[PDB]
Amino acid sequence: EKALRFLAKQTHPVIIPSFASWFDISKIHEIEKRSNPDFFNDSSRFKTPKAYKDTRNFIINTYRLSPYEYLTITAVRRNVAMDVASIVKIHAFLEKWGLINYQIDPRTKPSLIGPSFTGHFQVVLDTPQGLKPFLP
Amino acid sequence: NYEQEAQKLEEKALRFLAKQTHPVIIPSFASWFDISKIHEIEKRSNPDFFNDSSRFKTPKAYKDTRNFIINTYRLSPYEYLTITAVRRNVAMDVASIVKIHAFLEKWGLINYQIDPRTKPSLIGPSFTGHFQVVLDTPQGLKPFLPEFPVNLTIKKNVYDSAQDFNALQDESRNSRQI
Amino acid sequence: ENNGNSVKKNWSDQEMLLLLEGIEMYEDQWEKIADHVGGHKRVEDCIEKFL
Amino acid sequence: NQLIPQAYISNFHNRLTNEDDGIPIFTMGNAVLPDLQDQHHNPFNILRYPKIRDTFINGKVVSPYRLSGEAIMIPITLDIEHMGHTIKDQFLWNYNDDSISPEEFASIYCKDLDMTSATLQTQIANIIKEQLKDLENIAATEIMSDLHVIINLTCNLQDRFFEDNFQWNLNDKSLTPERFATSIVQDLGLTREFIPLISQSLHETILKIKKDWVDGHLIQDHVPNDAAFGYLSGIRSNWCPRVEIL
Amino acid sequence: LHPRETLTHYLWSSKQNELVLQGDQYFNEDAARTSDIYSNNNNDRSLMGNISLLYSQGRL
Amino acid sequence: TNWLYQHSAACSRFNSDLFYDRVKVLLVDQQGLRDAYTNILHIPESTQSTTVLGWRRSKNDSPSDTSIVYETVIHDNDLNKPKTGLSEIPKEIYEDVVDEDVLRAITEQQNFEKCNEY
Amino acid sequence: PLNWVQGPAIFHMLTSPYTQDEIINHEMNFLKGRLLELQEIT
Amino acid sequence: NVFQSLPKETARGVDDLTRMEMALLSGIPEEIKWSLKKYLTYSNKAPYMISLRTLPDLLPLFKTFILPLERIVEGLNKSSICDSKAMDSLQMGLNALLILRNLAQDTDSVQILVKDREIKSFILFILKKFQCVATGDNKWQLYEGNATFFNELTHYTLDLMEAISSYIAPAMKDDHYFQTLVSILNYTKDRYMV
Repeated sequence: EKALRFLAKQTHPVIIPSFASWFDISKIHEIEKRSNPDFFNDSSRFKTPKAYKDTRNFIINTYRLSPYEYLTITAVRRNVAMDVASIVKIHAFLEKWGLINYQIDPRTKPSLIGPSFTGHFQVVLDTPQGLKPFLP
Repeated sequence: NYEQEAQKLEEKALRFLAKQTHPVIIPSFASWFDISKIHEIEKRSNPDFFNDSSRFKTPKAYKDTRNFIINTYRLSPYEYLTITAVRRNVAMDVASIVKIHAFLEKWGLINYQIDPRTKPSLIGPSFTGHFQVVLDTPQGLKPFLPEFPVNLTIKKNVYDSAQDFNALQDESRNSRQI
Repeated sequence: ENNGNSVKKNWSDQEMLLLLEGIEMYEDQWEKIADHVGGHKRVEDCIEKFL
Repeated sequence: NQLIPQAYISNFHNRLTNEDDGIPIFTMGNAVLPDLQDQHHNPFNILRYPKIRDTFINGKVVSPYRLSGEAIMIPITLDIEHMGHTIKDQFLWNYNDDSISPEEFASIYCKDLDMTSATLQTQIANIIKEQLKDLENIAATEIMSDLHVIINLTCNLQDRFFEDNFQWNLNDKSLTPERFATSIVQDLGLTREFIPLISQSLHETILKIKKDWVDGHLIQDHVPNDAAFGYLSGIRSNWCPRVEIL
Repeated sequence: LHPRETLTHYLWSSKQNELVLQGDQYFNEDAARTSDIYSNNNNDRSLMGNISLLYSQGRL
Repeated sequence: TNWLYQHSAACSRFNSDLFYDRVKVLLVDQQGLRDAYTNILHIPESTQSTTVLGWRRSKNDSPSDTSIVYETVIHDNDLNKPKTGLSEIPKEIYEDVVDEDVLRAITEQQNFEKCNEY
Repeated sequence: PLNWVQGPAIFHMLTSPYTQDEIINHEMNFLKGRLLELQEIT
Repeated sequence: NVFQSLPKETARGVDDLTRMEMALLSGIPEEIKWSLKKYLTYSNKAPYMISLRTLPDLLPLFKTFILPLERIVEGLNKSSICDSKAMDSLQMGLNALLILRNLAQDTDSVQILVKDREIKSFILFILKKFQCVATGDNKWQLYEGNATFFNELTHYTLDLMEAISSYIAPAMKDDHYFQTLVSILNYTKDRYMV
C-alpha cells in the first residue's frame, strides 16, 4: 500500500544467494519465529510483530537502494524508532543469513581502530643456554 | 584480469604489513602461546571468562583485549607497557584488565627484562627449510570483482645463519662490508 | 686484494692463505684470526673452516 | 652485541605532560611512526622520526611492579587537583569482585604518573571507597516491566563533545553497552579512546534511571517520544549521533 | 593373552635399542682422522653445531 | 505519500556520508593515526589479516647448506564467496526448512567456512 | 621480601661417571677447595 | 644515556629458580625434563634451597607428577609401556619421587610431607603392590620385563616410610603399614632393605 511504489521506482535489482532461497518478502515464518522469539511471545507492549515486519522491510529495502555499500547499524537507526537492543538483533540476523551485507565493496565495512597485527613477526627463545630461534 | 588483480592485492597488502625492525624475546617455557587460539593454560588461570558467569566476560572480549595488549607491546618492544596506557583504550572493568596484564607479564609474553648482549646464540632446530607463515586475506583489501584461491608470498627473506636470524640481518652486510 | 669478495662459503685462496698465516701467528685468539682474514668472516666460521 | 635490551624505558609521564598530545589526564615519508615502513634493518633509522628520539632522550629506567556469580559494574569518576596539575578521568569497577583493593589500584595508578607521594594513594582510595559504598544497593537491582526510556547522552573529551539520542530497553540484558559504544566508534571512525568513555558515560545514566525506579519508585512509563515508524503508531526516529567541536 | 600391545612394544623397543646401539659409530680411529664428520655432514647435525657454544665457554 | 522513500534515501545518504568521512581521515590523508598513550600507529583492522593459519616446511635445493629462508604468504579459498557466518548457528534451527537443496546449500556454505585451515 | 643472593657452588664435573668410586676423590677435592675458599669470608 | 643505569642483577633474564618453577607449570615436556634434572641436582647438592618450609607452593607441583603414577603401577602387570610418551611420564614420576625422597632427610621439609594426607596413600599403595609381589598372590602377578621399572620404584618409597614412621608414632592394632612391612621382611634378600 506504501512500499509497492518504493520497490517499483528506485531499487537496484535483487541479488540473493542460494541458501537464502527460503526467504519470503511478503510474510514471516518459523525460522525467524524460532531464532529471535522475543517479538512474538509477548515480551512487551512495544515488540508486536507488525513493527518487526516494517523494520525488516525497511532494512532490506534500504540495502536494495545501495547494494555496493555496507549498511551500518547507525544509518538505519536514524529513521527506525525501535530499541537499539533489537535493531542489533535484526541487523545481525539479516547479515548472518547473507541477505543485506552479502555482496558489497569489502573496503566499506567498518573496522575498529587498533594496532597492527604481529603474527608474522620473528620471535627468539630465551633458552637457559642460548638464544635459539623459534621455528616450529 | 586475474594476474593484475593478484598483483594489485600483493601491492596493497605489502602496503599494510608492519615490517619488523626489532627482535622480540620470549622466555623458553612460554613457547606454548600462539596469537590465534586460546590455550588451556589460559583457561584455568583466568576462569572468569569461560564459566559464562557474567555477561561482560566472554572469550571473544578476552581474546580481543589479549591481542590488543600483545600487539601494542610487540610494535614497541623496548618500551615498558603500563596498565594506565591500556586502560584508556580498552573498555573493561579494571580488575579484569589488571588480571590479564599481570598474567601476560607473569609468563613473560610482555615486559620481559633482558639484555641480550650478554648471552650466546644456538642452532636448535634444523638449518634449512622454506619456513612460510600462512596468514589470511585481510577482508577490506579483497578485490571488488562485480559478478580464485590465489596465494601470494609477500616478503621473501633469506638468512645465512641463526646468528643473523636473531639480530634481523638479511644479508645487507654486502652494503656494509666492514 | 682488498675488495669484498663474493657470496660467503667460497673461500678463495687468498682467504685460506691469510687464515693459515693467522694460525701461524697467534696459535689462539680467533678474533685476531678473523680480522686478519679481513673482518668479514665470523669466529664461528673460521673455526668451522679450519676443522 | 649491538642489540637493544628488551625493557627499561617507560617514557609515559613526559607524554602526559607534553602539551601537544591531547591526553586529558594531566594539565600541568610523511608518517610519524614507522609501523608501515621498513628501515632496511638498521635501528638507527628509527632515530629520524621526531617522536622516537623523544623517547630515547627523555626516557628513564623503570622497575617492574609485582603482584562471585554475577558482576555488578559501577562507574567511578576521579577529579583531584594536586600541585597545579589536576587528575580528571573515569573507570568502571566490579563490585562483586574483590581481587584487587582500591589501595592497590591507587598504588598502581600513582606509579604510572610518576608521583609516588604516599598521600595521593590514600586520597584516591578514599574517593573510591566513598563512591563504592554510596552505591552498594542501587546497582544490584532486578528490573522488570519494560521501562523503555529515552536517553540523551553527552561525552566531554577536549572540546570535541559527543552527543546522541536513542530509545533504550533496560529490561533485556542482551546488548552490552560496551558493544554498543564499539558499534558507534566503528562507524564514526573515531579513535579508540572513545570506546570506554561512552560506555562509562552510559552505565551512570543507567543507574541514574534505575535510581528513580527504586528510590522514589516513580514509574512514569508514559509515551517515550518516537517518530511514528516503530513502536507507537502515531501516523505510520529520534536523532543520530555526531561529534561537535565547540 | 593380548598380542597387540606387546607386538607394538616390540616394534617400538627394538627400534629404540637399535638406535641406542647405533649411537656410537663416529668415534673410531680412522673415522675421525679423516674428514667425513665435519665437512658435508649437516645430515648428522650433532657435532659442528656445538662450536657456537664451546668457544663461548672458553674451552676452544 | 513520498514518506518512506524520502526516509530511506536519507538513510542511504547518511550511510555514504559516514563512509566518506571515515575513509579520508584514517587511510587517505595521513594513512593511520598516532596513539598518544603508546607510540603505536593505529590502523583500521580490515587491512590487517586477523588470524594466522598453519606453518609449512620445505627443504632447500642444494644439500649440505646452512641458510634459513623465513618468509610469509597469504591464502584464501576462492576469494569470491563471502564470510556471512552460518557456523555461529546451532544445527537444530534449520531442520524445518522448506526444501532439501536449501539444506544442501547451507551445509555447503558451512563446510566452506570450516575450511579456514588448509 | 626479596634478597638477590648468589647461589651455592654446585660441583658439576666435566666428565660424569656413574660408579661412586670414580667420584669420591674429585668430590673430596671440591669440598676442600670450596670450604677453604669460604672459610676466609668468616 | 638511559642505557647505562641498568640493574646488573636482572639483565640475564629471569633467575633460575623461577625458571625451574615456571618450567614445570607449563606443559612443554623437554623443559619439564630440564626442570626436574635441575631440581634433582639442587636437591642433592643444597637441599635447604628447596626446603618445603621456605617455598610452600612447591609440593602440589610434585604431587601433580607423582599422583598419576598409580595408574602406571596398576597397569604394570602387563606390557603396558608401549610408545615413547607413557615412558616419559614414568621417568618424570620416578624422578619427582626421588626429589621428594631426597628432601625428606631435613626434619623441617618432613612435617609438610607428613601433614599431607595423600602422599601416605601413595606410599600405602606402593607397599600393597610390593606385598602382592612378596607373598606370591595370584592377583597382580608382576610382569618381569617391567621389573627394573618397579625395583627402583620400591627403594624410593621405603626411604620415605623410613623417614615418616616417627610421625606415625601412635601405632594402631590392625595397621596396614606394620602388616605390610612385616610381610615384606620375610621375603627380601637385600641387606639395605632389611
